[PDB]
Amino acid sequence: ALTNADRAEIIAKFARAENDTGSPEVQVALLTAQINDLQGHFKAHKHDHHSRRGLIRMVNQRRKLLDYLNGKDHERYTALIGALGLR
Amino acid sequence: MRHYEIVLLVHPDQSDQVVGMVERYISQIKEADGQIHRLEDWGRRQLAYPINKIHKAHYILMNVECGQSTLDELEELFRYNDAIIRNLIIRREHAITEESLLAK
Amino acid sequence: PQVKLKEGEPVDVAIRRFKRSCEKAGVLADVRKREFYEKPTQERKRKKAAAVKRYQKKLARES
Amino acid sequence: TRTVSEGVAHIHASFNNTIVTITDRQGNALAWATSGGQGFRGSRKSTPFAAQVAAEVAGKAALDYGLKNLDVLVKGPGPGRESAVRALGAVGYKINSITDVTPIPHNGCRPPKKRRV
Amino acid sequence: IDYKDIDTLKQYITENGKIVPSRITGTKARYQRQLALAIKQARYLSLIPYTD
RNA sequence: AGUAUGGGAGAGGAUGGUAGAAUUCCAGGUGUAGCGGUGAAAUGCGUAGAGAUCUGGAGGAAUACCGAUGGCGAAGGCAGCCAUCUGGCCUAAUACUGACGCUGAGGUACGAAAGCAUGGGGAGCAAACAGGAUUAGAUACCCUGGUAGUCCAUGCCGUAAACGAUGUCUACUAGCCGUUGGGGCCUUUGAGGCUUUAGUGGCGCAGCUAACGCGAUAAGUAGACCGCCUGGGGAGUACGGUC
Ligand SMILES: [Mg+2]
Ligand SMILES: [Mg+2]
Ligand SMILES: [Mg+2]
Ligand SMILES: [Mg+2]
Ligand SMILES: [Mg+2]
Ligand SMILES: [Mg+2]
Ligand SMILES: [Mg+2]
Ligand SMILES: [Mg+2]
Ligand SMILES: [Mg+2]
Ligand SMILES: [Mg+2]
Ligand SMILES: [Mg+2]
Ligand SMILES: [Mg+2]
Repeated sequence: ALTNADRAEIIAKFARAENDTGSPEVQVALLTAQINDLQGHFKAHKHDHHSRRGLIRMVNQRRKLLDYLNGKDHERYTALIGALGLR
Repeated sequence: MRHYEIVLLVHPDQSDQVVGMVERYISQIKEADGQIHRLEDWGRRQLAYPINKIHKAHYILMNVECGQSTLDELEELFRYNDAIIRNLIIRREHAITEESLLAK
Repeated sequence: PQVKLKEGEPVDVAIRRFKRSCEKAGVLADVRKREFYEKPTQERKRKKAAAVKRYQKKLARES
Repeated sequence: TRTVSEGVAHIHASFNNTIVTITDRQGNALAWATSGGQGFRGSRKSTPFAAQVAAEVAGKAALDYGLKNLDVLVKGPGPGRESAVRALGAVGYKINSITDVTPIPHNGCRPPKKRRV
Repeated sequence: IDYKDIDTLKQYITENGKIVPSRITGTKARYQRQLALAIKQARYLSLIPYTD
């Protein structure tokens, strides 16, 4: 599980402007944190088909945000993928 | 961590041990850290139906702020103990500390 | 249940009191229901009909 | 032999048959009788008249042991619940209380299939 | 509504020991849900009987 | 369209534990005759003693009352209580990114019940099956027993009148009466009355419709994308192909 402290740390690390919470980088970092977190639970419970839909929704949202960021700015996208080690 | 409420029944014959019993449990909690908010002794009471051919039991209530491992240990100790007959574990949001009804 | 008898209570009045108590309890309806199995679709249809009838009765009363 | 001050009456009431049992408190059955036991072989087994006759004949046998105070537990939906208590009152027994004991499952076993005829 | 206050719970049980529907009492649905939950908990704790 | 921060409701999902009611079986005490079932009977069970009653055990399956035009979920569908893990939704105010959106050929995921493979379990019910009935005949309807199955673990199968017989998304167009979860306001004798949202229902103007009817949860007025139909049988069958 991820607490408010971990989320605050992530937001601070990837925040671009002051009080920034909606930039692509912050959202992608939060989604990656949650997706990585859920791996242990889905390893424990392999027949919970109802929550895997939420997991897939998070994955799709991350993909859309990354595609938007690439189109807006290539260097920012490269830096974000490098920091997160996504692909 | 998490606030739990524990209402447990014990057999009249082992009643003399209850004073000690609660004590040791509290110690274990205090070993980790924990907090003990409420501890009430309702006394011996007739049962609405016979549990294991027993018509009366002594009820005791506790409120704690403990962790997961301590909760598991408490559950195991309750289950394996023969003196107590049935327990109830209720997760509570926030801690309630006041004179509870049925106290006396 | 537990219809205790008064000192001078006639048997007929006690029988009537027991009848009223049983009718209020509604045990007879459950006993009748338990005889045969009702499938989920049939019970859902029955409940839908009962709800429609109750709503119609309420509308009629309000008028 | 045994002397019993107070007794209990059991009425297994059914659509097909009605059985009357007489027992003493703390258990043990003193006497019993049923509709089919005394005639009523066939559909008459279900008639409440057979129920009251069976109750009366059972009570007559019960008098032999010696008792004057009774309690009634009716366990069944069959016709004869009132007939048995009326007969027990008529025979002279004093009924302290009359209660219902019919069982009810809380969604236990599956009941049989419905009869299409 | 908690299992502890057995009196209020008893103010809604029936002689047989069954829960009374909201139509008779006139209570609100949320109140009825917590009322039934408290009755079940107290019934488990042998404070009020399962049946009669 | 989305993100952070406070709250709220819920049979949403997965794992484990535990409670009471009842059916069957077992052992024992009282007790002696039938019980059971049908429209009526019969098969069947019982003097190595049944049915009835009381006590003590075994095991499987499902959660009375609450319960509701009630709730939650994309659909399939989810009902005792407790713990752990976890998805979505509603609601208030601020602070953020700045079109990041809608639909979607192929493709992929989930998907009632029945059925299949291996290994377990088996109370009740019950296809097939064996008897008793009814009938002209009875391959059935009815009655007495009863196997697979129904239950669990791991996989497969991919079909339903899988229905609201009504694809998804967006904006607009009289009103009346209920109900569930929230927000705001006015009274007060501590509960009521008004509004505002997101659901869920009953009427109804205009409009539409062959008619029945739909009618802010449109089948009205318009826009974007997909799927599908072209007289009834033959036939969702033949051949080829994929599984
Ligand atoms: Mg799409
Ligand atoms: Mg397609
Ligand atoms: Mg599959
Ligand atoms: Mg059959
Ligand atoms: Mg499992
Ligand atoms: Mg089809
Ligand atoms: Mg359906
Ligand atoms: Mg339908
Ligand atoms: Mg269709
Ligand atoms: Mg339309
Ligand atoms: Mg043609
Ligand atoms: Mg074909």
